[PDB]
Amino acid sequence: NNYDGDTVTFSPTGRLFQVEYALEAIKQGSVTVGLRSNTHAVLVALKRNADELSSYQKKIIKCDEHMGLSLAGLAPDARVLSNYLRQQCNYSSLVFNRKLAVERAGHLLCDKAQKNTQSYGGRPYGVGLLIIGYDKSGAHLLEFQPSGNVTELYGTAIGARSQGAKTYLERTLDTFIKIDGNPDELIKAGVEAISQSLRDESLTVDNLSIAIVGKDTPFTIYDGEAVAKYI
Amino acid sequence: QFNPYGDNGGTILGIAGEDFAVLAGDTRNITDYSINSRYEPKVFDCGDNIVMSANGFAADGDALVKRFKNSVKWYHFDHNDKKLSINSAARNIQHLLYGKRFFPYYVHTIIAGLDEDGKGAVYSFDPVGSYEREQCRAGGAAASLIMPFLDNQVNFKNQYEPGTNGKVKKPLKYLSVEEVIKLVRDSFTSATERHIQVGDGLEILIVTKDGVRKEFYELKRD
Amino acid sequence: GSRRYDSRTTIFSPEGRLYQVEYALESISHAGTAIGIMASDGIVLAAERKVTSTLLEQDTSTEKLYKLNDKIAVAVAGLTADAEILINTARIHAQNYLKTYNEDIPVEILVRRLSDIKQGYTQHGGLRPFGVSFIYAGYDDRYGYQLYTSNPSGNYTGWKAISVGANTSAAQTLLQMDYKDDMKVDDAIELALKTLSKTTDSSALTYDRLEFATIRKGANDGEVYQKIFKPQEIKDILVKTGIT
Amino acid sequence: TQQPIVTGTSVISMKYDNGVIIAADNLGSYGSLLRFNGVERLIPVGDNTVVGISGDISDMQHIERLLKDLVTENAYDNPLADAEEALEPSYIFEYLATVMYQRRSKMNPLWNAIIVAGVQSNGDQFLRYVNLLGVTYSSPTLATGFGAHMANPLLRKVVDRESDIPKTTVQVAEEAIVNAMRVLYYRDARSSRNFSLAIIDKNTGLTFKKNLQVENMKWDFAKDIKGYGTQKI
Amino acid sequence: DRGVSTFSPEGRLFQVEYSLEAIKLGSTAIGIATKEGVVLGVEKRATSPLLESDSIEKIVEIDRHIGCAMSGLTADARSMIEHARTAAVTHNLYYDEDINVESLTQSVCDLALRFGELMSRPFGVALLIAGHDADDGYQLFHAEPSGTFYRYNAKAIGSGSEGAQAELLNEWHSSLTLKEAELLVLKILKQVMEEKLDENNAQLSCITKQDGFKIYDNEKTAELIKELKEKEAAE
Amino acid sequence: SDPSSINGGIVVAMTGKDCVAIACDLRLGSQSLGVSNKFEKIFHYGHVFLGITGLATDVTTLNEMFRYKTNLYKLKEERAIEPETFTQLVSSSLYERRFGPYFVGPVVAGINSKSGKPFIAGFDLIGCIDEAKDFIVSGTASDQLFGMCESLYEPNLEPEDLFETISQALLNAADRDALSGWGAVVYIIKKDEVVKRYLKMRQD
Amino acid sequence: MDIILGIRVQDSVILASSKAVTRGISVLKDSDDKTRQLSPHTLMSFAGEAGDTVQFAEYIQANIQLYSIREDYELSPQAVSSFVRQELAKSIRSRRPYQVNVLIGGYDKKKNKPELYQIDYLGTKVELPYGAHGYSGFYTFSLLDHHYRPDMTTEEGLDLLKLCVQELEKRMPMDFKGVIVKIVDKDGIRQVDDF
Amino acid sequence: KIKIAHGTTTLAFRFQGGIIVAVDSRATAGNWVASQTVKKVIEINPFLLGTMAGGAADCQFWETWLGSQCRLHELREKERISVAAASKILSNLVYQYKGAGLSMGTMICGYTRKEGPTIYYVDSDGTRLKGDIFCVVSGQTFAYGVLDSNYKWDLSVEDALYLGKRSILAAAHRDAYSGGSVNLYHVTEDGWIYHGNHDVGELFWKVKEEEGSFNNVIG
Amino acid sequence: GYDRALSIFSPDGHIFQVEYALEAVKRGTCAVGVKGKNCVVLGCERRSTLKLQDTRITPSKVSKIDSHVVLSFSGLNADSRILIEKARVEAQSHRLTLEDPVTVEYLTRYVAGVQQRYTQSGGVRPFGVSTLIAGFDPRDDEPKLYQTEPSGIYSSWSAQTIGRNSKTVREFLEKNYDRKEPPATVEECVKLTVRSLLEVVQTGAKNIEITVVKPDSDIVALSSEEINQYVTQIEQEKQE
Ligand SMILES: [Mg+2]
Ligand SMILES: [Mg+2]
Repeated sequence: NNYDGDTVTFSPTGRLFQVEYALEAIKQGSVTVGLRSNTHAVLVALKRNADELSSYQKKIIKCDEHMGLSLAGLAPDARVLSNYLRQQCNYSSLVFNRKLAVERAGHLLCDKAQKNTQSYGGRPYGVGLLIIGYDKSGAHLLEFQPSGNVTELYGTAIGARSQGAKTYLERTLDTFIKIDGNPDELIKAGVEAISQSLRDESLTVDNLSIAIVGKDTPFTIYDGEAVAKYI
Repeated sequence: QFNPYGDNGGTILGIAGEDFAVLAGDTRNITDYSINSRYEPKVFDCGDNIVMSANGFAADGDALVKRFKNSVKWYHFDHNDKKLSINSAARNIQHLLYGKRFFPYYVHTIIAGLDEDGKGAVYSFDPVGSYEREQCRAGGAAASLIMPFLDNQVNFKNQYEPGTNGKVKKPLKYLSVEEVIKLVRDSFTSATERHIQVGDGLEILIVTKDGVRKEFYELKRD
Repeated sequence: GSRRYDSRTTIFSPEGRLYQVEYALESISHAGTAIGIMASDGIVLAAERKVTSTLLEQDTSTEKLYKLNDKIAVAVAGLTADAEILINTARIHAQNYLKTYNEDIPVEILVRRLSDIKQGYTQHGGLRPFGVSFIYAGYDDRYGYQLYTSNPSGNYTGWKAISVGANTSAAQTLLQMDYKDDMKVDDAIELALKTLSKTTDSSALTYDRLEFATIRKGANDGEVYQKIFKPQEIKDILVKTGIT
Repeated sequence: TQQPIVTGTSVISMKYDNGVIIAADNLGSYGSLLRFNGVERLIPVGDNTVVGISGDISDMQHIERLLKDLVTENAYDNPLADAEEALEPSYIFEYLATVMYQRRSKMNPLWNAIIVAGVQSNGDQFLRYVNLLGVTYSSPTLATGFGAHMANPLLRKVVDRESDIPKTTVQVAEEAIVNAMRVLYYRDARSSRNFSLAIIDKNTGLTFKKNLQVENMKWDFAKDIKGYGTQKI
Repeated sequence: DRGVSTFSPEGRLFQVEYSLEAIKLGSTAIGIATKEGVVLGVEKRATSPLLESDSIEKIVEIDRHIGCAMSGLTADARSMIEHARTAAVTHNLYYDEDINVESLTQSVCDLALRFGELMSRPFGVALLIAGHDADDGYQLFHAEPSGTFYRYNAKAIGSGSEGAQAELLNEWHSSLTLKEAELLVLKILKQVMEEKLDENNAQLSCITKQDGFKIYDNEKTAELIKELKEKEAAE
Repeated sequence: SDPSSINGGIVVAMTGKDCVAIACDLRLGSQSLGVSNKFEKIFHYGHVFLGITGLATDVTTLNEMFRYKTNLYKLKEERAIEPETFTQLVSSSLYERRFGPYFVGPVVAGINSKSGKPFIAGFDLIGCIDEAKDFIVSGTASDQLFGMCESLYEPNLEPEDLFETISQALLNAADRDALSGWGAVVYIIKKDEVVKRYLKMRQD
Repeated sequence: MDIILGIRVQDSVILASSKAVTRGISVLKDSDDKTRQLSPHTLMSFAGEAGDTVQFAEYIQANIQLYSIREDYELSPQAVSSFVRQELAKSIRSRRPYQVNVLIGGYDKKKNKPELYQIDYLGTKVELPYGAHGYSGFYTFSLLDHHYRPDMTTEEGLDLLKLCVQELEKRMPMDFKGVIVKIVDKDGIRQVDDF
Repeated sequence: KIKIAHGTTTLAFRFQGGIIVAVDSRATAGNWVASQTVKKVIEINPFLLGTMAGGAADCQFWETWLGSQCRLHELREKERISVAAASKILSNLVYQYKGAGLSMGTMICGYTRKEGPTIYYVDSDGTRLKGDIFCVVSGQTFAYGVLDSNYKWDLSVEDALYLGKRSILAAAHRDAYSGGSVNLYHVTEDGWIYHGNHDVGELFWKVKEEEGSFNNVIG
Repeated sequence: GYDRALSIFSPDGHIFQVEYALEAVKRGTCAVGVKGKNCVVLGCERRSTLKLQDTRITPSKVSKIDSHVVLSFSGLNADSRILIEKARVEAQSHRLTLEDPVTVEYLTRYVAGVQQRYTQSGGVRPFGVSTLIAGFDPRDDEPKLYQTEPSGIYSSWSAQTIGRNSKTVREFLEKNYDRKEPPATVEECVKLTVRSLLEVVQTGAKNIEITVVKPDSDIVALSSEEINQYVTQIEQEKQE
């Protein structure tokens, strides 16, 4: 109200309204699902078009051979944060000959987002990220909020109507976690999860974006006729 | 005073065929009169069907190759996974090298691959990023021993048609990968005999439309 | 953060005026009247000290008339402290020019420099402008005797006669009435004092309430002399012109 | 640019069937003065890596602190710091190699020759060299300074190529190392009789041996050597 | 007052949303992508008859293979064009090749959100970036001050956009010829323009693989306008 | 190569009874080649006289610098700078270039306008003050000037006697220096009159 | 090494400049003009280190041309010479000093007097009736010291210069490939047609 | 040295038909012949040619850069850059780097209707000179043309090409560091035209036989 | 440093500081540009509220940027000096690097670029100035007339006016200026420029300044009497 003019101001109840408004930009964003087994981690994203002449806005960004994320909210903010992850993944490889742990990637994103919430002049990031990766401790899924809060999960969803996909995954938890050494079945579970967040529109060939990373699978994005198999 | 440069010896050879390219190097690493390693690889697969060697000061060579490999990774990120053509790689490596024009990478760089018409390509660089597309280039210690031989046995220089008394040059024939590898092996065998820094092993990376494959041959260990 | 407290000293009004320049000009309108009159054979600077005291040391006092170099003087209307900052900058500019070209700075070049500094404070920096209007009296071998004025906007103009500070409307009408082009310094001295004597908000114009200066080629042959009048010399010229 | 002041001589190392051995004498020389004898130049990093350092001792003590800080840093927000996300030899080497090449590239080197000996997560032997120039190389045997000239020839008679590594036991490897340290004591003027030896085995882990001495030395033949040519007495 | 980088309670940046209003007041620009090339057309909208219309430059070359049309505060576009030209040429210097149209557009869009308390405000101009590269053929992009860029088979920006876009929705198909696209841009420009469309108040351009980016002569456009009038009178 | 002996030239200053004298040669050269015979090395800021020997570009630069500084001084102080105060200003100004100095041998001469006391001072190139009662010497013939002054000088000379002494000191010193001569100027300075005399001398 | 001579006569200033550009034993040009017009009544000739001479000369030209436009006035040759000297004097204690020697020939329209300024690379300035930079200096000085009269006409000054160049051609080891001559008077700056 | 340097055989001359540019193709590190097939003519753009003498890298890198700066000028000003302007971009750039150890002696050749056929010689010293003819033979730059100084302004394009080719042959024979092949370029208002690669080995015997020259050499 | 964003967007997509800068221009004395067949004429209003003015030394309204290009303006006089100085520096910088004087279009594009920069840089306000930039490109006889405004947009004009009552004199020019036949001579062009100002000025005395720019750096400012003869002839033809 009087306390939402900048990110440096607490409200009388100890809330940061600029951060809460940034969090709102994510809810307006198109739905994206993350889920993993013990062998593979999968991103599924519903891409959003401007109109019938326009392309569908790309949602999934590759960060390294073993790590990448899906975005919901301000796409340029995802580009800045994903670029930062690309550099941190790259620094780890060049200096230490070491693939960056997904958990440490989460800690780095948290700390970068935090600095924008405690300084004058800046603004919070207006995007939410689902980071998947396969490192030395197996498959990982992270959820990033521009508050700085990063959370390790078996599955989740962010964006408009994400609650439908999240409830489904909460039911299926015991089933999809056990889908080991079967990439196609894990993606099916992700496509079935994101389907709980659709209204009026359905998954078409230029609508659906899928990414997968796993034990002997580099981070690869599937778009166009490569996802027709799953429609 | 402190000298930031050294000589790790070694010799490299790039030959461009009609529809293939080979980049070969000895696997010996030396300082002065000592052998550091008999097998320290010098020729690297950088991705996008490009093989690279930066011969001379091994530290500068490792640094340049590392930076170029990283350049390929970021080219993919920045340009929607577009394949880096050998000519674009060559121009990129010039900028990497010329960036240190006043404190150079003390290396002779050769890259091999296929051009955009699928024909064999070799690019040769000086330490400060001067570069040329070539069919044949030896670099390193035994370069002066190898290049005259290649001039004669690849380009058929100073060879004429018998009975023409030098009026008809010996006609240039397209060399197969098998004949080029014979010339590479004989080049290094000869260099190993006459150059004290050359020996131990020969690693050849062959580039075709099918990708990069690796052949290794032992050299004399004296 | 800090934005809350920013007055924004360098913004246009909806009418396309610079608030702080307009308010600075309001400030200057309350400052003691300064008059410059340019004659064929020299320039007169006359200025009124603001409601003085009997205990003020007048002979060592300077609030109105300042020397920039041997050829150029200024009359001040506004904040004296603000004027001294600019005066010291102008004195350095004159010596910089003299060092570079081995020639005394032409009057306009000095005026344009000081005016450009004032301008800068109205367009960037977020600082208040200088609450100062200058009358520049100067001589160079290009244009001869010159009168200029500059105001907090950093606008400057040339004049045959001009007033700054209090009652400029009244002062300018009186100058416009009695000024002629063939006028001489001695006549200009009389005009300047007669104008102040009629426009002053004080009961009577006395020596202790005036600063006076003349720039004359009344220097022996082909050179120019600046004369900052002493209290006794101002008292004498007041009697001579028949005001006291 | 500087000059080394207090210096350590040869570090020697080799691969055997199940791991790596590395050794270095306990001397810090001050030019021709053998000033410090209780100097440890093998610095273990966890239970899988030993870093053997020759050259400037002040620079070695700096590198020792970097490695100590590396272990602390790795443990930060790392629940698997003592498991899957523990420091590997390869990580510790690549870090040192980065620092060494950067320091030479600012014309302010760390005046050292470093051998990183260890065993990787998958049980693979790790043995790689880096020096003040940022030059790096791997071999079944590695040695710095005099060790390169005198130890390598002896160690290469045991493991001459990669295929000899599975045929080399820890007893034969250690024996060859200990013999090489005796030869270096005979022929190196900046060497010492007291040395440390570290074994990193993929089964028995890190065994660190301190206060080892060169023994079984041959001197008796000296008594028969008289004069420099003609002298018979 | 309030931060320049402030979010609204709906999770939108005030200044970005406000710049989008400035672009709505801009003169109309239309792009149509075909397999034979991309056409770019603009309404010049001279404020007076004494203004020499050929000096109105709302269609601009970035490189031989990339053209650009603008709508909104067109002065804001100059530094964006400068960056685009520098990015295109710099990439050619570093890589001895043409830069991908998407990579050029992405480079321009990276400037967009570089504002705060960097430039004091977002750009008040939208760009239609049209070009050809070997990888993705003929392409049309819409670069917004939000830093978002959409690819379009056809797109209209400026005052007459929502009317023009609805018209492009009906008219565009994947088999359009370059000639058909030219007439289509002229037709929709003529529909949404206040003044009557002629060769002096409207400007055409195209990008083909063979000839690269070309701004059409007034004589060449005049013929296409006459061709349009006759074919509309033909039924 | 030595910056202080490229262009050549000398300055000498002497005190007399209620007067000071400062004198200089007129030569400017490029080593062996004489270039100008009109290169005066004595300048004045009000009643304070400054002679400068050494690198000619620095002589010209320091003159312009002290004109600049004494002009500002006068505007602010509302009075002409005095010899004692100027000496400190020359010292300060030279020492601020301690590690990149002007290659000059400055000499100050003048009468304090209030006390009437004759004043002279010399400086090394980094501003160390030599405040001699008798005489100050500077330039490529400083050894010759020291010799001449030490024998010719006596205290409390009348202005017209001091003129002869300083003139004979300069002329005979300059004639034993390759890089000095080509004419000479002498300033006889009294409390409120200064006479300037150009001397006839050999032109080789 | 190069030849730049200046002579100031009664009513004008004449500058004669060697046409040769030589780097080592290589002759790069034989038609080189070592002059820039600073203002309509001011001419500067320059000799010295390669690149620096033209870079300095052109930089001065731009600055004097800038002053001309701003004040709609032509700076006096004295003022231009003082500006040029100061720029040279900055260079000597700079990171990489300009090695440029110049002659400034100008006609002062206020005083109706020709003026010649000699400034060396250190910013050493003198006003002379005649001046020269380089090896040719000492010879020409002795000749000009004998022949020069201050009431000389432009044609008399030209004849005297022509004698200098003739004598310099004979006595100099290098070939300077002739001179360009330019006259600076009240009417402006003109290149002597034949010399 | 480590850096490939070229001190020999670059020729550029102005004539009735535009500019002829002739270079050799030999690269030498000391007495070692590194290559017989290097390009000593840099194609800045279709209308601008640069000759490589001095540092091979220094010439390649900064004349490729000059083509980039020329392209920007044409986008911004919608006009071909003048040879005077293009040459001064490069000359002003190397002058910034002066004393750092750049080595470059280059002839910038272009034909515009404003200027006509124009050659500028640009130096790492910061020298920029306009001239009718420039040649570089064993680290020495000359404005006279290797053979007869006069040659002809009124010279056929065929004849002018031959003179340039024959001039490189004269240098290639006598100069140890000059050889390999001759590369010929003809610069017109509408752009430059490549006139091919001629091996000096085959050229020498043919010229000797046809001209009757090189009597001293036995063949 | 002072970084405050003074030029920002309002909810209706307007930049008020840029629009308020245009109000400063509206308050400025009238300036008019008319290009003939072989000339351009810059006419400027001098408000007669200031008499006792020294016209010898008072800043003239038309400024030479180079020997071939002139700049007149409407709005804040102090603001105009900063644009004039930058333009004059750029004109010499262009001659130094390109070895050719600026084209009128290039000089306009630079000045307009400076104006634009000051509308999205922190801690600065826009220039309260619009400019008329007239002259001839080197070795070209085609007349050039451009207009710039605080936003930084610029364009070419057959004839244009800026400042107070510019609406009225533009009205005049729009009915009196034929494009097919521009003022063929200097006389005709000056006459049409004086006529256009007489719609707004008041007295045709010292209130009208005229500067004629012809090809090949031929720029001259008309005197009081020369302009007074145009003023006399115009009204004597009007009495009919
Ligand atoms: Mg061998
Ligand atoms: Mg003498």
